[PDB]
Amino acid sequence: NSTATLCLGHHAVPNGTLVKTITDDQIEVTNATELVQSSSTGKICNNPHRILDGIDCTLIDALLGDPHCDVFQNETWDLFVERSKAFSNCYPYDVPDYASLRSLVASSGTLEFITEGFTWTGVTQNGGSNACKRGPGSGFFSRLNWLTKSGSTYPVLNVTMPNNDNFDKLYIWGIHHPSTNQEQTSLYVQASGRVTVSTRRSQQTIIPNIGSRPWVRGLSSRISIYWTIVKPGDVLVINSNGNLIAPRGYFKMRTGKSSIMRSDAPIDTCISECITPNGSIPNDKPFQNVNKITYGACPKYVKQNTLKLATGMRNVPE
Amino acid sequence: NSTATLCLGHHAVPNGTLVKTITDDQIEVTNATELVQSSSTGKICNNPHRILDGIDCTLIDALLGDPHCDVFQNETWDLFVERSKAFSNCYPYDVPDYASLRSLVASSGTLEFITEGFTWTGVTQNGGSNACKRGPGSGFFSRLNWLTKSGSTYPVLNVTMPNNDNFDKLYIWGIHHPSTNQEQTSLYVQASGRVTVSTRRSQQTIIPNIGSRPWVRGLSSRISIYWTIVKPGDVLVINSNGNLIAPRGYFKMRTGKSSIMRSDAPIDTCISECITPNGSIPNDKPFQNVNKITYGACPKYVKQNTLKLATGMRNVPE
Amino acid sequence: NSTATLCLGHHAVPNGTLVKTITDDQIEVTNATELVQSSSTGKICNNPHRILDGIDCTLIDALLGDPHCDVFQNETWDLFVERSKAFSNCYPYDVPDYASLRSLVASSGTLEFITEGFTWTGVTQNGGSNACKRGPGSGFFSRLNWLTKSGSTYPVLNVTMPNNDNFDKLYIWGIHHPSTNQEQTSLYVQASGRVTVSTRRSQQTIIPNIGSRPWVRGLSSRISIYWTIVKPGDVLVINSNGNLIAPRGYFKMRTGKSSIMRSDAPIDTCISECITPNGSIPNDKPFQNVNKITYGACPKYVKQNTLKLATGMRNVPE
Amino acid sequence: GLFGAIAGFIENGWEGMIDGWYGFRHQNSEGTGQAADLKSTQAAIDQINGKLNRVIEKTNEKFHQIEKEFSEVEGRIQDLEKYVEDTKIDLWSYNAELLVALENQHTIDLTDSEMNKLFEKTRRQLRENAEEMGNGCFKIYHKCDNACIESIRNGTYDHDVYRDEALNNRFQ
Amino acid sequence: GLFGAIAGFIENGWEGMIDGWYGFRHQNSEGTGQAADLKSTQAAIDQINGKLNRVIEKTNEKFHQIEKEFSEVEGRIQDLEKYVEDTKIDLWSYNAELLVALENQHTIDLTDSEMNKLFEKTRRQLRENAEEMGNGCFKIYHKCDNACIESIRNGTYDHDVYRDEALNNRFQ
Amino acid sequence: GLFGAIAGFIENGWEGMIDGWYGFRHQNSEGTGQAADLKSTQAAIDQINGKLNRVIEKTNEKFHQIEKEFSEVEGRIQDLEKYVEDTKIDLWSYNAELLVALENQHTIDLTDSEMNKLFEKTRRQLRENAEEMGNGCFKIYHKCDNACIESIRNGTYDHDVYRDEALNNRFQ
Ligand SMILES: *[C@@H]1O[C@H](CO)[C@@H](O[C@@H]2O[C@H](CO)[C@@H](O[C@@H]3O[C@H](CO[C@H]4O[C@H](CO)[C@@H](O)[C@H](O)[C@@H]4O)[C@@H](O)[C@H](O[C@H]4O[C@H](CO)[C@@H](O)[C@H](O)[C@@H]4O)[C@@H]3O)[C@H](O)[C@H]2NC(C)=O)[C@H](O)[C@H]1NC(C)=O
Ligand SMILES: *[C@@H]1O[C@H](CO)[C@@H](O[C@@H]2O[C@H](CO)[C@@H](O[C@@H]3O[C@H](CO[C@H]4O[C@H](CO)[C@@H](O)[C@H](O)[C@@H]4O)[C@@H](O)[C@H](O[C@H]4O[C@H](CO)[C@@H](O)[C@H](O)[C@@H]4O)[C@@H]3O)[C@H](O)[C@H]2NC(C)=O)[C@H](O)[C@H]1NC(C)=O
Ligand SMILES: *[C@@H]1O[C@H](CO)[C@@H](O[C@@H]2O[C@H](CO)[C@@H](O[C@@H]3O[C@H](CO[C@H]4O[C@H](CO)[C@@H](O)[C@H](O)[C@@H]4O)[C@@H](O)[C@H](O[C@H]4O[C@H](CO)[C@@H](O)[C@H](O)[C@@H]4O)[C@@H]3O)[C@H](O)[C@H]2NC(C)=O)[C@H](O)[C@H]1NC(C)=O
Ligand SMILES: *[C@@H]1O[C@H](CO)[C@@H](O[C@@H]2O[C@H](CO)[C@@H](O)[C@H](O)[C@H]2NC(C)=O)[C@H](O)[C@H]1NC(C)=O
Ligand SMILES: *[C@@H]1O[C@H](CO)[C@@H](O[C@@H]2O[C@H](CO)[C@@H](O)[C@H](O)[C@H]2NC(C)=O)[C@H](O)[C@H]1NC(C)=O
Ligand SMILES: *[C@@H]1O[C@H](CO)[C@@H](O[C@@H]2O[C@H](CO)[C@@H](O)[C@H](O)[C@H]2NC(C)=O)[C@H](O)[C@H]1NC(C)=O
Ligand SMILES: *[C@@H]1O[C@H](CO)[C@@H](O[C@@H]2O[C@H](CO)[C@@H](O)[C@H](O)[C@H]2NC(C)=O)[C@H](O)[C@H]1NC(C)=O
Ligand SMILES: *[C@@H]1O[C@H](CO)[C@@H](O[C@@H]2O[C@H](CO)[C@@H](O)[C@H](O)[C@H]2NC(C)=O)[C@H](O)[C@H]1NC(C)=O
Ligand SMILES: *[C@@H]1O[C@H](CO)[C@@H](O[C@@H]2O[C@H](CO)[C@@H](O)[C@H](O)[C@H]2NC(C)=O)[C@H](O)[C@H]1NC(C)=O
Ligand SMILES: *[C@@H]1O[C@H](CO)[C@@H](O)[C@H](O)[C@H]1NC(C)=O
Ligand SMILES: *[C@@H]1O[C@H](CO)[C@@H](O)[C@H](O)[C@H]1NC(C)=O
Ligand SMILES: *[C@@H]1O[C@H](CO)[C@@H](O)[C@H](O)[C@H]1NC(C)=O
Ligand SMILES: *[C@@H]1O[C@H](CO)[C@@H](O)[C@H](O)[C@H]1NC(C)=O
Ligand SMILES: *[C@@H]1O[C@H](CO)[C@@H](O)[C@H](O)[C@H]1NC(C)=O
Ligand SMILES: *[C@@H]1O[C@H](CO)[C@@H](O)[C@H](O)[C@H]1NC(C)=O
Ligand SMILES: *[C@@H]1O[C@H](CO)[C@@H](O)[C@H](O)[C@H]1NC(C)=O
Ligand SMILES: *[C@@H]1O[C@H](CO)[C@@H](O)[C@H](O)[C@H]1NC(C)=O
Ligand SMILES: *[C@@H]1O[C@H](CO)[C@@H](O)[C@H](O)[C@H]1NC(C)=O
Repeated sequence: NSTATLCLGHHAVPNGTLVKTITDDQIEVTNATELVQSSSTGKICNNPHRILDGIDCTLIDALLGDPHCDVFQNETWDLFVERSKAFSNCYPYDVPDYASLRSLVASSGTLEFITEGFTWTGVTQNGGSNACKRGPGSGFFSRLNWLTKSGSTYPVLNVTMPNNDNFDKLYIWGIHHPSTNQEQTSLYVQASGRVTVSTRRSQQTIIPNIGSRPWVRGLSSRISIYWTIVKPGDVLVINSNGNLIAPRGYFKMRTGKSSIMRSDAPIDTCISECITPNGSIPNDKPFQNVNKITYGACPKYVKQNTLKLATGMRNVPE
Repeated sequence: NSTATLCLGHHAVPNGTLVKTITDDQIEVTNATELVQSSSTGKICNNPHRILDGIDCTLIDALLGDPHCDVFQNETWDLFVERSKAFSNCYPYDVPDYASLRSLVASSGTLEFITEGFTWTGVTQNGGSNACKRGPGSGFFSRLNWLTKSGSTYPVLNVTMPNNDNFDKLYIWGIHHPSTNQEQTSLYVQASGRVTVSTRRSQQTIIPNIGSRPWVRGLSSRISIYWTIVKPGDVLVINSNGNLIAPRGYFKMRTGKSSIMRSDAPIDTCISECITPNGSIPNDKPFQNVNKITYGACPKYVKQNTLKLATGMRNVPE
Repeated sequence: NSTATLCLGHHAVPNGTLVKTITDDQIEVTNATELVQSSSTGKICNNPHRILDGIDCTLIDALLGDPHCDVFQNETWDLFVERSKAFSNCYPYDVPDYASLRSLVASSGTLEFITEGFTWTGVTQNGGSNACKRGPGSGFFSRLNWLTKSGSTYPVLNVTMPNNDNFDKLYIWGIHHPSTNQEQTSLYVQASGRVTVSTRRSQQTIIPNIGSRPWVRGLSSRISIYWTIVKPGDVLVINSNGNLIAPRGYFKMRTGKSSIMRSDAPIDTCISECITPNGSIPNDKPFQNVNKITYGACPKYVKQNTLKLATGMRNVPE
Repeated sequence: GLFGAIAGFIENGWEGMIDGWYGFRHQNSEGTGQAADLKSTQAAIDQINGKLNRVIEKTNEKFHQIEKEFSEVEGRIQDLEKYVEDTKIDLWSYNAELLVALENQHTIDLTDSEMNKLFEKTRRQLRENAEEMGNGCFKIYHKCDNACIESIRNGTYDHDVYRDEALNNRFQ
Repeated sequence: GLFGAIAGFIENGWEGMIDGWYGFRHQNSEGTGQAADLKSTQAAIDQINGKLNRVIEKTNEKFHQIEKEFSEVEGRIQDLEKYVEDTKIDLWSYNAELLVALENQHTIDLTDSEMNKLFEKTRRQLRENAEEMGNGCFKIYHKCDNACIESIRNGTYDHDVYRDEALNNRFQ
Repeated sequence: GLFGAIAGFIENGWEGMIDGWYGFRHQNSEGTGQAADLKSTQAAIDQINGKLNRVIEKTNEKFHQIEKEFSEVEGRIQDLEKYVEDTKIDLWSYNAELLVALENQHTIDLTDSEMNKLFEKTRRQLRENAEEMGNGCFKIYHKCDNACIESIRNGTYDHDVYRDEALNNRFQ
């Protein structure tokens, strides 16, 4: 022959991948990549964050000083893990504005407690109750003080405490709601109590409420739990004439990366930066479909289950 | 001739449509389609949802048992429609946290009320008032009980009620704020009242407030309305020594698609899946400019009034 | 020669600009434009809005009528500017729901106060206190009235005031929390007080709380501040038997463009439409990186610091 | 508008064309004619209908939500609710604008691309017997009848039968 | 970058060009020259200015909003407000990034498309007297003067006057 | 799909090609061959890898947030929190969909553009010795050996050596 031939073309594969475009919803390409992470290992790995396992203790129980929560003293964390089997085993209580206090303590990241010297003259300290057994005998919370009458009288308590340091202070106190009107005059001789806790910019006053309630762990009385924050330069004053659950000191307040999360996944010894209640997931893909509750450098939650990005040309087989 | 000619071209129309692009803001195409629905029929159609017309009754009035709201007993709905001409014609009252209770009852979708047997020993039941006439005589709400003194004394009421079923229970109760200090000792001999309603996880205590108020329907006293939710396994306890508006049973709580909406559009017999206060609108277009309050499979609300999508080529007339 | 040559080409510049595209992150073009404003002049200019400089007064102080805030009477604004050096120099007080009242008054835009004629029979008006000196002698707030006992008795105050106009009325009142139990019976002979303020649709009742508090400006007592809104056709009623800080009239409520902002930038005489705490910024660019707190026709806040839009072709130098 | 066919070297459109979107129009030794091209018309229509079905497909279904109209003045919570609502509306209107802006540009470009593809294919069919006149027409240098054009319309033009006389007519 | 004209078979740009964005440069039998092309320059400039006016147009106007900086620690409401604010900022920064990313790509592509359109039009003008040398230049096979190039620049080249001598110069 | 090379006048792909994405395949006077083209392959791969690195780059880092799962029924605040969460999720899923939809279209178009660029460059190399057959192949009108094709593959084809015999073979 006196001629030639030169043809051009591209490459193809026996089986491609289906992707979506602006016009067509199913087009075949030679290759694609996945962009949505849809699985978890099932374990919570403990690097490079600091994980604290709240085995049977909630955060408020470990804060108030429950008897079976005595290993969570002066602890620190980057993520508190609350299990679903957690229970309380002390005096029955209740916290008005529970979520506020839980999120306030969780985001601080410390249970460091400094003991201050209060002076309650005319009353008897260290009250106990058989519903909060600490060992072989009766007891109470470890960070609270139960003040009762001394012999035959209960004077008007008036105390003060300044803040000369350069950090905030968190005080936890409470009030005692009795069951009957005879339990009142046998613990605090006045037929009605009152608690006033004040700073130079705020005030809180509580009055107890006598009444019968369902039996919880053997009692029909209750305890209400309140808190106060004292900023530098300020000064705290406490005034009362009955039904006072006094504090013993103050927790320190911090600021940073710290949170709380409910999950029942076991804890392992990997390295991972994103944590979900289902476990830790790798964050090499931009999106995620595991859980909407996340902690750390995580992907973003989407409703889709698969999103494929084409990384080749169109597959036109022979 | 010894040649030919073959020319190519496209089609055009006498009048096109102006659309926006990335660069140009007004370009002419041969055809376009509209993407924003901007009108409503004016009527509310009653398929395939269940619409309940609250002619003169609000939801809280039909819940408490107003005399002129006695046709809304044991009713169910998928969308409650509240008119603007609605009024109350019974004892004057007020609900602290009104929006919470309204949205809690609306999202449940039932007014089914089961009657339970309470035993109030030592008091007189079924109190009435000429401000809530039921027929020719005096009456009260149909789901509440007004307890007064029996002869010369008013003992301390203490009652209990367990929950052995497998659903939540909703209890509605209240307290009575008198006008003077002589109206107190003539209905409840104690010079001060108190109401405590408790579960194994919560407690609420109210104290009445004596004082004069503006005349509404002929009275200067008031009634405050509170609620409680009892979960399975729990138990409700009520304690009081005056000023108690007692319950008669419990409403049942459900979960699903149900809501409430304020509108004055009449009701018709069409088929439509999206409902707005202006009426029902078709949902074949992806966007909408009628109202931002919607119920059902609706489009999305945008601020624009017209968005045209080109469905042809560029129109270049002769 | 018997031929020619005609070549085509484009233009280039010695130094281009680097922009980002879909594929490449650094490509060179012949020109670009900046889209993020990242600086402010430092001054707050006073056109075309109305700026009011709260030199040493906060909004609540200028509302209640502090002695050193007496130039902010009957004032109007479009943006209130609160400095950080502001202090109070009158009777110590506290507002429950402080943010609600601050945002309610700020968004109305007026301090116009109409004086109404109240009649308090049996009490002594115009009480003073050396902690709120007005000139050379003792005084009080300018919009409140301190009622005390008259000689040897303090009757039950019961007053009414209708609203026959066609606008809302805002009433500011309060209650006085004493320090001891002897300061009570020497100002209001009853050993306990109570304040009830009512409309035809609402009610508020407060009880004072006796107790000691930190010394602020020489006192240990306090004042709590509450408010009420009366709509047209309604009627206000006040009932009390002790501890009443009465009102003197009502503020008028409006609706429009008005707000409040904390900043320490000085005020100048320019023309500008967008205001940030750092000063006013021009709004010719679509985005902004100065502050997320803005007032007026402003750009939008983004996290990026530079976003360049290409306005030329690709630069391929010789 | 990127390929320069529509509104480019094609001056204007034909209003006597009602069969398809693109077509032919020949001037011969017996008289004028006109036809359409179903291939490109169907290609463009399929792409545009696919895009339309992509955008108008339904996604939203909400039943119980927050309060969005109020009758009194309360404070922090109401302000936060109004802020949330306004942010959502402002973020959806922007998407609504940008989507239409992008899709109109792409639609115009693809309808301009189909015309250039048809032209280039026709040019490759008449291998070396025709010359382009620059305004959309081709000049053929041999003698066709109505049975010659129909072969260039349905893809059966055999250029080896007319090549010699075309080469003699266009080079000498 | 899709059409392969700029940074493609056109090696590099000209820095002596200050009149327009695209132009010509001829080498003749009397000396070199240079010019510009206002048509394509104005087309590209109009499109880019339209896009610029599209993006920078003003839409935002807000007066009273929520609190975004706090001095104490309260709880649920403050956490919700900070969450709302952060969500809004994170959703607007993404739009700000994507818009610029898309528009830069489109601008580069349209400026590359104008050059190819000008080249193809010039090729269609010199019907069959010129040959493309592959690097952007055309070789003309007859003798032009400065009055021949100006006719290819303003659209009046009459190829029927030079066709015979070009055909004799380029085929023999 | 805008340029009409892949799935256009190129019928189908080659499955015996494992070196690169684009290549040649010649039929000569001594036997068949096959090769690849590293230039276009590397161009396309660099662009696609750049886009991939653009999308998968990490941005999110959040530590303390709001409550998103509740166990009891409270009221306004919980409803507002659920509304905020749902709005955020619905606004991010839309972005996730649109980004992939746009990028797949652009990737397909750029991989179709590289093939057309390679074809046009090859056509400009064989100046006037070859003719396009319309299906991707070129017909060369002189006699090459394996040392002639390798010169068209690495850019050293000197058309002035074969021009006269090609002109004599293809015009007579
Ligand atoms: C106001 O009204 C309330 C409501 O009725 C009254 O309270 C109840 O009060 C009684 C008083 O004792 C409570 O009784 C005790 O109940 C315990 C609960 O055990 C329960 O659980 C077991 C299984 O764990 C069940 O088998 C059992 O049926 C119960 O359901 C019992 O364990 C107690 O027995 C213990 O102590 C007494 C001595 O006090 C011994 O004689 C017994 O043998 C036994 O050892 C006891 O019977 C009851 O639980 C309360 N119910 C609720 C729902 O709270 C208030 O008393 C009333 N107020 C006044 C002032 O009258
Ligand atoms: C503390 O302060 C408050 C405020 O002043 C006092 O309350 C007012 O109390 C009086 C007491 O009776 C109320 O009076 C009654 O007003 C009714 C309202 O009718 C109104 O509406 C009609 C039109 O519908 C108007 O024409 C009329 O002017 C009123 O505006 C009257 O209808 C009543 O008349 C009925 O009963 C009396 C018997 O009690 C008959 O003699 C009359 O003829 C008539 O049939 C009556 O006059 C008044 O409405 C209250 N005002 C408000 C704003 O609440 C408290 O009394 C005071 N507390 C104490 C302990 O003193
Ligand atoms: C319940 O418990 C509280 C807490 O302790 C008691 O309150 C304190 O009460 C006392 C009572 O007077 C207050 O004392 C006064 O303090 C003033 C504060 O000055 C302070 O500031 C200066 C600098 O500005 C410091 O130098 C100084 O040390 C203080 O820190 C003093 O200025 C007062 O002096 C004035 O008046 C008295 C007469 O009363 C004169 O004799 C003095 O010379 C002087 O002129 C005075 O000393 C004290 O501030 C309160 N502290 C707090 C934190 O509130 C309650 O009294 C108690 N309740 C009952 C019923 O006992
Ligand atoms: C991650 O954990 C969540 C929490 O359980 C899982 O969510 C649920 O899925 C089950 C079964 O589909 C449902 O019955 C629950 O109602 C879901 N809970 C929700 C949505 O809160 C989720 O499926 C887990 N994901 C993976 C990948 O294991
Ligand atoms: C749907 O109903 C709403 C509710 O009335 C209408 O909204 C108002 O429009 C009027 C007149 O333009 C204004 O005076 C009101 O202030 C608007 N109310 C708002 C915005 O809440 C709306 O116009 C109706 N839409 C249609 C298409 O009829
Ligand atoms: C505008 O003002 C704000 C308020 O101060 C400035 O914000 C801060 O920047 C400094 C230094 O970078 C930080 O220490 C602060 O923590 C920042 N405060 C914030 C973020 O609330 C901001 O830098 C100013 N902007 C300009 C352009 O001057
Ligand atoms: C394409 O169109 C041509 C029109 O010329 C069709 O046919 C010719 O076909 C008729 C049918 O019998 C014959 O009589 C002629 O001799 C044919 N002429 C030529 C020049 O071939 C042809 O069949 C059509 N092809 C298809 C596939 O539709
Ligand atoms: C295009 O440019 C040409 C430059 O050659 C213009 O003109 C020629 O026009 C002059 C003007 O009188 C005559 O003297 C020459 O004889 C013309 N030469 C040819 C070859 O035509 C021409 O006028 C310009 N056209 C437009 C529309 O601007
Ligand atoms: C391009 O490929 C050709 C293959 O033909 C290379 O070379 C020829 O080079 C060999 C090497 O010595 C010589 O013996 C031949 O005579 C050459 N033939 C021709 C027709 O030139 C060439 O070197 C390659 N060029 C590059 C830059 O890689
Ligand atoms: C799918 O592709 C893989 C890898 O290319 C190959 O091994 C397998 O045989 C293919 N299967 C089918 C059914 O094409
Ligand atoms: C498809 O792409 C992935 C990465 O995106 C790569 O690992 C894989 O090898 C590719 N497939 C083939 C057949 O090369
Ligand atoms: C906890 O810390 C405080 C101060 O840091 C210290 O006084 C106390 O002894 C510590 N308690 C325990 C159990 O470590
Ligand atoms: C507009 O278009 C319609 C339908 O094509 C036609 O009937 C009408 O005459 C046109 N009007 C004008 C003014 O072009
Ligand atoms: C324009 O498109 C609509 C549907 O998008 C169609 O109903 C209408 O017939 C079209 N216009 C013409 C003239 O065909
Ligand atoms: C409402 O329902 C309850 C239980 O379902 C029933 O006992 C009662 O009679 C019903 N009342 C009416 C009016 O239907
Ligand atoms: C940068 O560009 C400017 C303006 O074009 C010019 O004056 C300057 O010399 C250039 N500098 C460099 C280093 O290219
Ligand atoms: C670049 O563009 C800006 C406006 O976008 C313009 O002011 C400037 O002159 C341009 N640069 C040059 C070199 O023309
Ligand atoms: C404030 O305004 C009221 C009514 O507008 C008026 O009675 C009063 O005198 C004014 N006071 C001052 C100081 O302008």
